[PDB]
Amino acid sequence: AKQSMKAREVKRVALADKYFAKRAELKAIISDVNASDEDRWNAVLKLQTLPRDSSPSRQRNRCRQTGRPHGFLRKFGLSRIKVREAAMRGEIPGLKKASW
Amino acid sequence: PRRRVIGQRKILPDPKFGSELLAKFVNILMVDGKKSTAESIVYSALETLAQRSGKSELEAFEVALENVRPTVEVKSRRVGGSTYQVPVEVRPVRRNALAMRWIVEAARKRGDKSMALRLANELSDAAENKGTAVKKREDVHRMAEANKAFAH
Amino acid sequence: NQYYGTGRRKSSAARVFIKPGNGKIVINQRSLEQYFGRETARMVVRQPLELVDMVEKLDLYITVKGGGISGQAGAIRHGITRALMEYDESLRSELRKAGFVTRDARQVERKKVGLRKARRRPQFSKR
Amino acid sequence: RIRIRLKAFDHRLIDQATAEIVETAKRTGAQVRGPIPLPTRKERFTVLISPHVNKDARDQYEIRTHLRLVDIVEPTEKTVDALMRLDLAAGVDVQISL
Amino acid sequence: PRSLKKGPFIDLHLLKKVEKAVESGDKKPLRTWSRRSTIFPNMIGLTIAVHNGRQHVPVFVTDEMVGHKLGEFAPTRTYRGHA
Amino acid sequence: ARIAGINIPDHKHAVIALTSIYGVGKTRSKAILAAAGIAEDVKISELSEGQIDTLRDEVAKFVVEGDLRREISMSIKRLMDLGCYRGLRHRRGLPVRGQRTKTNARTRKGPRKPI
RNA sequence: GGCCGGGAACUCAAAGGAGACUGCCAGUGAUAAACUGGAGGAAGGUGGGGAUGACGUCAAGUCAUCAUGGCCCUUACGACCAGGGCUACACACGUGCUACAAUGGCGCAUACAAAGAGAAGCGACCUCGCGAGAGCAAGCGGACCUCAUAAAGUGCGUCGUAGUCCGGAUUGGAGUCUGCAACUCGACUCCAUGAAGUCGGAAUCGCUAGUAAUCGUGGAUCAGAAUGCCACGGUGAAUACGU
Ligand SMILES: [Mg+2]
Ligand SMILES: [Mg+2]
Ligand SMILES: [Mg+2]
Ligand SMILES: [Mg+2]
Ligand SMILES: [Mg+2]
Ligand SMILES: [Mg+2]
Ligand SMILES: [Mg+2]
Ligand SMILES: [Mg+2]
Ligand SMILES: [Mg+2]
Ligand SMILES: [Mg+2]
Ligand SMILES: [Mg+2]
Ligand SMILES: [Mg+2]
Ligand SMILES: [Mg+2]
Ligand SMILES: [Mg+2]
Ligand SMILES: [Mg+2]
Ligand SMILES: [Mg+2]
Repeated sequence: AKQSMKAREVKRVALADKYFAKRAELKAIISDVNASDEDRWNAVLKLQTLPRDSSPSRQRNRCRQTGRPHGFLRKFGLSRIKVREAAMRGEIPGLKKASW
Repeated sequence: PRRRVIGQRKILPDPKFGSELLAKFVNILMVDGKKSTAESIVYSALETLAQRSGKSELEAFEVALENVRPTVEVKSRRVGGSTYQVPVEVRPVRRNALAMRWIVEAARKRGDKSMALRLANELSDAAENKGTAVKKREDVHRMAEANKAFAH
Repeated sequence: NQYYGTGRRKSSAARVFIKPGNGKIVINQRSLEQYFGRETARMVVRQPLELVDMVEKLDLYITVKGGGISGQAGAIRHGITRALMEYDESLRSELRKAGFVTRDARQVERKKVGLRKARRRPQFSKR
Repeated sequence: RIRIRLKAFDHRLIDQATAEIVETAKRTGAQVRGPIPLPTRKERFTVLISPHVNKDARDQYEIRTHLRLVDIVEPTEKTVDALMRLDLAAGVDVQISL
Repeated sequence: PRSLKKGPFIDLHLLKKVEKAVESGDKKPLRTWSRRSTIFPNMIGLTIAVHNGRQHVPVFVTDEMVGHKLGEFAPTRTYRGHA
Repeated sequence: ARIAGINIPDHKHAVIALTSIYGVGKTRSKAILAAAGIAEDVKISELSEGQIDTLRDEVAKFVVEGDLRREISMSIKRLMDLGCYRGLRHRRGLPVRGQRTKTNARTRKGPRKPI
């Protein structure tokens, strides 16, 4: 894909793992049942302050080589085309054509 | 088919009568692969008919069977746009198949409350030539009677 | 001594023990009628011992696993026939002539890519 | 008492590894139970083989994982020390627990 | 929708603007792009121009509008009819 | 068999018959009978005036018939008068709950209107 | 309570072997190739299923997976952000799901599978809630723990042919969960409502056996979002004279 998309993905990963702990603590405060609704209101208002790119839900899986955003497989980290290409040359250990 | 390779497949006897023909009837009556329902239905109907007749299930079923089975049918044969209706004989196994199929299809089209009652009433009627199945047999016989000029 | 037998059918496997006795039949620590509510299964189980007529002259201890109802009944047939062979060899031709000895190898076919089922195809239109 | 679990994508390599492990353990003096074969794992994948459209053209692939267990009873202090130093072949995952 | 134990949802900048407007008299209409923000009773009598995608539609908050969201009063599709 | 202003059948069981009230479903009917000690499979025909009175008093605990119609009418009128998205969808006679419109949507549009 | 002591017989697991070869018998045949039948055997003539696609055709599809000749833009045809749209709606077609019921709907009780996944994960037990769920919290990197009671079936009772105790579209009210954020535009729960539909014109599709038909279960994608796709078992038919 375009280089811009790859840059955006890298930046999103950086922001997410930079703000992970603070997001965790604020979300833990909000999710609690034994608390003060004023504290919950303050925590809600504070959670919006962070940049939107710090959410892990803002990241899209992509091929490690080409950047294709469709057809991903979590086990290998590649889309279908590159999986087949590499697998046909014996570069993925233990993988072979199936028949049963 | 073009090859003529098939043979014939084995059929199991019925549960509590030791008859193959009743098993074939149950198979004809079965839907969706639910054989237990069909066998219970046919058993109930046969029991009711035996009670209302007194002979047995076996020969009562047989007597209804001679009254519906055919003896000659027609086959089409295209010549020049129209078709010859050539009459040909029927093998006994096909006689039984056609009789059972006509019986079941006639019984399925009725207005009683249960399928067992439908089947019992229809087959009791057919035992003495009053149902729609015997009417279909008569129509087939008449149509085969008309076109015997082409029976070589 | 107990005579052993093993039967397999569809996805069901059964093991059978036969000894001299007064006609008791036990399946999975239950009676014959308790295990199989279906009558066809009962005649299926009892066919072999009835062909040779040692129903009340033997005692049968059977267990089953896997599959459904008819598969378990067929496995029971196979096991009892093999145990009867192991108990007496003069009966082999008699049970072979009835088809009891052949092992039924019919399995379920796999689903194939592009088809709704093993053989059913999707609906096709010319235009 | 020792549990040892071996994992491999290929059965020949893991069989040779199990043989050398059990022979080394037995030459020390301890007794062995096994090897016991655990169920093999099969993982399957199905992918499209065309860059664009053509839905019904696909390939199917399989990965197999073989796993076996060996038990060491009455271990000697020399047995375990010879056990770590065996340096099993690459491609075989070894787990040792006590 | 929004779980009861979490309360409503409002935007901090919008809340700040609303308070600063209310405490200083009924000023000019307030431009906003926040359409996911629910309506509070403090908003009654105000005029808020909500973005719809291309322009800013003025909404005059009344007592009946409390509870819903702003975007409900700014349609985003234009349709007159067919043929 | 004269409850809340309607005639209910007499050849039916209690639970089935009581659903004829606009505002009473199966669960509410079961709860109503369970609060008055009448067996579910007992017809309206075999009941004494005291029993019908007890049923009427139980049914009076709920909003039924004309009041429910007035409620629904007032709510839908409120929606149409606000001018919200749901109000416009009510005005237009089009799906309200985000269903697809390119096709289907016949139970809300009606029979096809050709060109 | 295979629960314990125990046993390596049995199911099973996974490595290594045997086995099926027109091998034997009879007949036809041109002594040939081969064909029809029989014995033994778990299996008989390619036992069943999958993988495996010759030389080429259609200037067939893909410059948006990627790679690349030539052309084109460079304060923009490149870059960043918020909001919206891809979800519209007089209409026409393709592929599906659910029905129009008594071989059925509903209530109570009880049998029998296979295959698969699990660490920013699967999550028991106990308590609260009618419910989706919430609180506390073992075990598991797994033939050990969790997912996770299989459904159709069976026995008993009711409904007795009615647009119904069939059908579940649309609509109102009150909520749960994921997620910064459910208006446009998520899934799910509860109460209320109860539309067309009584088997479908001219036409037209699939299937030769564990197949069609019917009943359930799992996985990839995935914060959440399957009636689609890819897999797994239960029950289990009719017919093939012929070209
Ligand atoms: Mg690039
Ligand atoms: Mg995503
Ligand atoms: Mg596993
Ligand atoms: Mg033979
Ligand atoms: Mg032979
Ligand atoms: Mg072209
Ligand atoms: Mg081309
Ligand atoms: Mg083109
Ligand atoms: Mg292009
Ligand atoms: Mg944007
Ligand atoms: Mg689209
Ligand atoms: Mg219903
Ligand atoms: Mg009807
Ligand atoms: Mg309801
Ligand atoms: Mg074929
Ligand atoms: Mg299946």
